[PDB]
Amino acid sequence: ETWRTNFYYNDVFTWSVADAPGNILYTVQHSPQNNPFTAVLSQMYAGWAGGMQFRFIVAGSGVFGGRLVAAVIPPGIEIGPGLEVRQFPHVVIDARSLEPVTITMPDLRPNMYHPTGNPGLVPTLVLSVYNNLINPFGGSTSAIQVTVETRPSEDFEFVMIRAPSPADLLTTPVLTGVGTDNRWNGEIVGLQPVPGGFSTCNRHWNLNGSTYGWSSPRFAAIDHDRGNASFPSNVLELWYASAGSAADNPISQIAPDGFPDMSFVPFSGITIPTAGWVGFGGIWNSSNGAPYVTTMQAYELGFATGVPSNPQPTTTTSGAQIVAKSIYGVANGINQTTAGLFVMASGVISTPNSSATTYTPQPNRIVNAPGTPAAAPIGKNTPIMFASVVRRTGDINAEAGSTNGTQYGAGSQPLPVTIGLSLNNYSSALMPGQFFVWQLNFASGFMELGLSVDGYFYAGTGASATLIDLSDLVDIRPVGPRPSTSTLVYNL
Amino acid sequence: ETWRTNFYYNDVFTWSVADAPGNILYTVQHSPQNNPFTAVLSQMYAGWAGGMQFRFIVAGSGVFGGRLVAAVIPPGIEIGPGLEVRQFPHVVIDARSLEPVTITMPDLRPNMYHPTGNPGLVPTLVLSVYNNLINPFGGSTSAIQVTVETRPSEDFEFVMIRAPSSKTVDSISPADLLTTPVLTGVGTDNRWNGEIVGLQPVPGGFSTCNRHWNLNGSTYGWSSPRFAAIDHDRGNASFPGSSSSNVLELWYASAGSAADNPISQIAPDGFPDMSFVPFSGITIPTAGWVGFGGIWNSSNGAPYVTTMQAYELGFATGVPSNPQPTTTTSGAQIVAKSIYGVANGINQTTAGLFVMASGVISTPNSSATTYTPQPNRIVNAPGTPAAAPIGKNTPIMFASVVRRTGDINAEAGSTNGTQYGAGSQPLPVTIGLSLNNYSSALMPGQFFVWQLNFASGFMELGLSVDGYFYAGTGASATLIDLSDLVDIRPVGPRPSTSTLVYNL
Amino acid sequence: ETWRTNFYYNDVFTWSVADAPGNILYTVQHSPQNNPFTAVLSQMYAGWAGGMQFRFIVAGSGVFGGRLVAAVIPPGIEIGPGLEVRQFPHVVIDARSLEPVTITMPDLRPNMYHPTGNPGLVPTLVLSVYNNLINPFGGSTSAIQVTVETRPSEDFEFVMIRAPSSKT
Amino acid sequence: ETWRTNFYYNDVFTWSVADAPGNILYTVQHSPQNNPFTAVLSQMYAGWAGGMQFRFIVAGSGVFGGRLVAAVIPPGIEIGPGLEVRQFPHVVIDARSLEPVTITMPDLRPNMYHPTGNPGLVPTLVLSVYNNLINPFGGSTSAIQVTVETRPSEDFEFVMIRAPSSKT
Repeated sequence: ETWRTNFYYNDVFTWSVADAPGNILYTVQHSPQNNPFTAVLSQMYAGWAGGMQFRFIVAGSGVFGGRLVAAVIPPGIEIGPGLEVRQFPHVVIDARSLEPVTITMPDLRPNMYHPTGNPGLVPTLVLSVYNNLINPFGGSTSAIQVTVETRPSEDFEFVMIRAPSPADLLTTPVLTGVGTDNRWNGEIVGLQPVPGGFSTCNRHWNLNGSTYGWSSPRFAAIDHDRGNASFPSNVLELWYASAGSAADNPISQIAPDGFPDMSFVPFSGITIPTAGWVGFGGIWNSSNGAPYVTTMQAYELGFATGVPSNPQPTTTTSGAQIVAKSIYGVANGINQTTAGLFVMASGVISTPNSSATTYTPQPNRIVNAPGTPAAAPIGKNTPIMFASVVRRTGDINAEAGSTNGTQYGAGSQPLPVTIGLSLNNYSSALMPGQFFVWQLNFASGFMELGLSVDGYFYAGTGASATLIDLSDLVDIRPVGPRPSTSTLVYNL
Repeated sequence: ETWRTNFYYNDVFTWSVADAPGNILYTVQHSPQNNPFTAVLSQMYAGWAGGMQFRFIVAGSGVFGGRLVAAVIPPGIEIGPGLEVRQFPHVVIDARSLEPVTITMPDLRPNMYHPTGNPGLVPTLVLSVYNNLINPFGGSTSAIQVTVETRPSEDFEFVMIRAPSSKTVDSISPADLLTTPVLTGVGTDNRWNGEIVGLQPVPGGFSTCNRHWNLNGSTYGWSSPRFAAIDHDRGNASFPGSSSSNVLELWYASAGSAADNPISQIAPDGFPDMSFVPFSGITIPTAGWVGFGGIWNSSNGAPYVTTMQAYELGFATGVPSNPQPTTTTSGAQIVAKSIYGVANGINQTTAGLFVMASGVISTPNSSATTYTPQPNRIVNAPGTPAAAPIGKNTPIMFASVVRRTGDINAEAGSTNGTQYGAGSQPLPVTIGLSLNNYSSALMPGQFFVWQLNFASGFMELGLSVDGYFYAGTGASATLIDLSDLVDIRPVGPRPSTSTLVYNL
Repeated sequence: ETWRTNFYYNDVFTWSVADAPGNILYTVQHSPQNNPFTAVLSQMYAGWAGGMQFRFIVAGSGVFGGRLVAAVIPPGIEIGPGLEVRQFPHVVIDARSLEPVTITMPDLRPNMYHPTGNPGLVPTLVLSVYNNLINPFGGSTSAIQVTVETRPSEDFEFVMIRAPSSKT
Repeated sequence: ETWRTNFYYNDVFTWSVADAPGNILYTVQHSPQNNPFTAVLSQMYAGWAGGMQFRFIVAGSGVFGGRLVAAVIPPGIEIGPGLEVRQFPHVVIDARSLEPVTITMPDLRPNMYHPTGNPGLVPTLVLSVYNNLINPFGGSTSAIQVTVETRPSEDFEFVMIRAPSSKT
């Protein structure tokens, strides 16, 4: 048969210069899922038996040195850091070898066949360092790749016949111009590294399908019906309420669904706040649901403390207050003890003049509930945050590449990724301490993008801060779960 | 190999006492999709050849009478009602037989092997009546079942190996476009941007062009599949009266002036396709598209801060004289005019418009209203193909819950009422149709059918080649809920003249 | 040995006209307690291995119609309503058959032998409706009986002798 | 014959450090135009059948690292950016290999022979980046050239003869 006479690609792993001798680089249990074709045949069979052959190909060069060791471990032996692989019957893999080196994994079992449901006890293959990699020329190259291919052995067979992963979340449409961020609902057109770090809870799901925010994966109008509205022909109507009182929201009670999580910016008199979340709406009467036809205006929202007399920006939801104020004079003011609020969920940015500013929100402006994990740089990897263009009140005509500058809005995750995360559970597809890596194919280069357990995305930009343009993207290919301590490739 | 020695279940068909001699009951084309195991092996190969055996099992009794005929038809012969099956080499199946009857279908082909994507010319198996079934004892039993089992022949083989994830030529099919999350509460319609909560059949028929793509990668509208700002710079804005205080701003411009819109010049991107509802004075318009916004200066981009109000948008004609609703894009005027008093009026010959795309419906009071828009309110460009009922199948619109101005707190189930919107397609389906091309997936006159499984019962949903969705509701016009939906299973192409299944 | 050359009665079940296609009528796991004679000898042995042959007799008549399907399920597969018995290698039993239809149940096992106390993983035999029973004449009859018989295979044997009064 | 026992130059393509893994660097359809001598004899014949052998020479050096993968695609399968070349039966070409690497492309066809006018369905050969190229020394050198040579297989032959002045 043709499907058992040639080798086929199975997996690829990275060998670094910083790996001390005795470290394990690659491990795999005996199973039919290690071959593209037997993994397809396993649907129509209930058991299997026999060995498998592996072949390693080193994509090194003629100037490197160092060796690996590969051995097969019988069942019933614990695998851990203190494993003397150099004592088991093994083979030596050189860093600068040309011809591929093969090891054969016999099927050591106590039973007669392995059912596809519960395999039982099976051997294991381990690749560990024999002598660490060296590079006499120094430089910026410090890692090489190794590829693994498999082929069923002569005695492999299937016995009884029966009736017949987070890789799909990120696809080319998500980043080519169709997907949108989760904070401003705009086309994603860039990636913005954040060396300092940040944190986010609103509309940000992890891989356990649980979020610490107060919003749902959609953009819908904000509705709150118990608040204080007062004003001091043209006046600035002001609305505020106590945080942690929105009982009508089933997901969480800190704030109404869709409330922006930016710190409120104080402003009074003839002035325009800078870097503020602006939405269109007004006040309505809670008695009968009728809207007050004079307070339709461009209101600005946020989080603040000491609202009635001494407003002050804040970054914690514990004992805070929510503020909604109009940026321009309203037609007629209203003083009601109990009132409702209604504003569109897709915001814009406020700016006193027509010149653009830096991207928003800056890392210090995010308001998060207590108990949220933080995204901090690890190794050479840097967290990034997706940037999109957003209209500004200073100039509405400027949309992209205008001579007056460009305003970029930023979000933690693309919307489809968040929707997928909140729809299902991926806790079993990744263990802590490692990333899930995608590869991006540019017009004249490439780079890798990695997702952690908490839901943040990481890139190997290091101590840089320049925005990365996405107008040259072609397609995205999944790579697989890789350790979080390895530098991601950045070739641009 | 064990998988090629035993028979396995393929299909079942019914034989009725009302079938006249010469009728055809069951036809299948030679293909590896006729066996449970070759249908799986074909995923990892590129060609096949050889014959296949068929075994027929009759679930009858010893009291009935009658016979069938089975024959294999060579390639190149037209199949139809007037086919002399009994003159081809054939076998006879008895209605009261015990042992299964087996017929072998050899591989008659002009080539050497069949590529899996495109089989080419292949033979066909036809079942017909030889003598009509009879029931001497009478009674309520007037039909019997027949089951078909298949087994590969001794010469069957696959020839060429390929990657399991590879795709053959013309292998595209929109099976994955519609999926359970889309109609469970994640997807939204392409008119009101609210989650889908109902289906509203339209016996009258309708047409839609804005934000609506067919299965050929083209649309006749002016909006891209996305909600964003509605932007336009060249337009006239003026208000009546002398003292500008709590006055109504009105903005109008000639259609076909959206030069900066690349997809089309008919209207600014994202403009609704709703006919204008003229009104003046204190009167509040009924069933209109209302979006927040204002007016911005065309000289520097700064906005006139005093013009911010809840505006209403629509198509009309004769704007200066008197608004007149129209449903024709050619020779019309795009006009937006505020419904509430603005802080201070503005009089410019040239002025801009900036309105959000997430709109609401204006009502005079807290009373609810029928689903909007009505089929006579859609503004559509010339040349837009229409949707009309075919047989018992009727087009549908997707129903979502949408905010209304009269009561902006009534969401669902409220005693005040419940307002419903209507959309031609779910948004994910629109995006999927926009990205790719599905022209080589259906012949003109076929419906790709999805089967929806509710909590108690199931129905089927069909999709035409123009993007319209059809269902066989007959003459009913009631909304149907989806809070009971569980899963959706694809079915495949079907003739458009077959009535859809509505098992409720 | 005469005790392994003839079929003997095991159990009987009812097939009714109200059973739709796909419902399961009779299931049994591989065990020595499916034969009246093997159950006695199981007292003096500690393990067993081998197959068993099943024979089905239908107490029908010439006026009924309908068919059942019988198949053997390999170990490790869940048994329940969502099982396609019709896609496993099977045989067909007709409602008016005269000569009994026999299916052989091989011993699919991962171990050498099954201990008498805890057998471990064993195959299962399943009957299901393949076409629902019908009665053209109607009347007062709505169901028929089906009788099951077993016989040890040629390879069935007991492995190790143990004290008759011992406890597992 | 001398024209079917030696390799002759056909084409050349460039492999650079900016090529991501999975990128396709060279595609060619099976035709007699891929060899200098089958092209000239193609005038006086009407149809052909048989395979063709390809040989790749890498003009690299012992300092570079990286590998290419070549495979033959059956007819009727779409070629595009999302093609898993590494799952087809393939050969690997090294960036610092010295001896040339040869892969034989068989004539996979559904018909008897390929007419010279309309060849119909034919196989395709694809080179893809299997591990990206790396230069430890750095500097300006960022690409190497690969030369491709062809030779008719043993079963290559022309079937029907026609006047050289005819048009298809």
